[PDB]
Amino acid sequence: SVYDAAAQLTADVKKDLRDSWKVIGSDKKGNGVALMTTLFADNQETIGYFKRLGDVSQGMANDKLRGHSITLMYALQNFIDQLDNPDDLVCVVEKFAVNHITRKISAAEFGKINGPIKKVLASKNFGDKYANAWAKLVAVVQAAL
Amino acid sequence: SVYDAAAQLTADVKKDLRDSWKVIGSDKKGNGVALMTTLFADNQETIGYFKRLGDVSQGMANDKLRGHSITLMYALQNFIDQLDNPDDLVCVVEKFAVNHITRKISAAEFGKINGPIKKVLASKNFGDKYANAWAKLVAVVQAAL
Ligand code: HEM
Ligand code: HEM
Repeated sequence: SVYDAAAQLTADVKKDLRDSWKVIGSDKKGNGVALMTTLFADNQETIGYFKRLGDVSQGMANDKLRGHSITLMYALQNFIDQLDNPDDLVCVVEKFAVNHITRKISAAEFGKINGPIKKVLASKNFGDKYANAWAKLVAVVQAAL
Repeated sequence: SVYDAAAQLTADVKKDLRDSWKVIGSDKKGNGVALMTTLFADNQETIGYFKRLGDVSQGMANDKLRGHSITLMYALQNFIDQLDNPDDLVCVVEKFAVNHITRKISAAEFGKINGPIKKVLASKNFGDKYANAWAKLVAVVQAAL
């Protein structure tokens, strides 16, 4: 239930998400590409799903990957902005869930993004506390897959 | 090319885009739904394209339409944020162009959005000068369709 998952976003969790996003969201291009490259490096079995982006090993030099990465960061910006209203958070989460359902991405595979999130957060001096907060947001999307 | 279309957006145009977005973008849910509902009212022939959203006449109450509309506003937020770097604007515009090319939306059909944009801008007292500025940004997307 995406609704029960959304209920897990308590006051403390929402605060950690916002505080960490202020830093991470300030460089969408850089952190977005870092997130994607980390995903591909740590989970090579996921590269097949991104055939449309071409050679993802080119990282920032790949125009399609950069466009994709920047756009992905605005999906997260969207989620953060909807934290105040669960009804709105849910409808945007389901809209994005559809985009992945069509690509045949399961809740389990979507969850593979938690590893990269923790690593990027760590490189910015945000520990486990913050990685767990983000895992709860990711869990809302997983509930819709 | 798309680059030529973007590279042409002048300082005055970007200024008008940013000033109007400060207001329009401060209420993404309200203005996004208003944009979509206006498109369906003035161009009923486009309704068929949005069958995934269910009954679009339900407006705000339709969760799928609400989620689509809010998300649409973040694509625009993305564009506005990339105005000072044509290279980044181009790659995000091309990514979004693919989403519509797959739905068989032509450059001409995409331009139908200019009417609704003009009307919603007018509701917030932003005149022709501003509508012309947005038509120029829409033209950047049309260059990719
Ligand atoms: C923080 C989590 C994630 C976010 C916010 C996110 C966001 C996005 C966005 C905005 C798009 C573009 C949607 C479209 O235009 O159709 C997208 C595409 C895609 N995502 Fe994700 N995603 C996430 C995690 C994942 C994971 C972990 C996988 C797979 C292991 C995945 C697989 C895909 C694929 C295959 C595409 C299509 C790429 C293309 O061909 O353009 N995503 N994602
Ligand atoms: C300011 C102009 C516009 C913006 C920024 C915009 C934005 C978006 C976004 C972000 C999506 C979701 C992409 C995806 O998940 O695959 C979308 C989907 C779509 N757009 Fe647009 N769009 C615009 C104008 C139009 C116009 C004028 C038409 C048609 C006359 C159109 C037809 C569609 C269709 C059919 C979909 C698929 C909806 C669905 O089934 O989920 N768009 N648009």
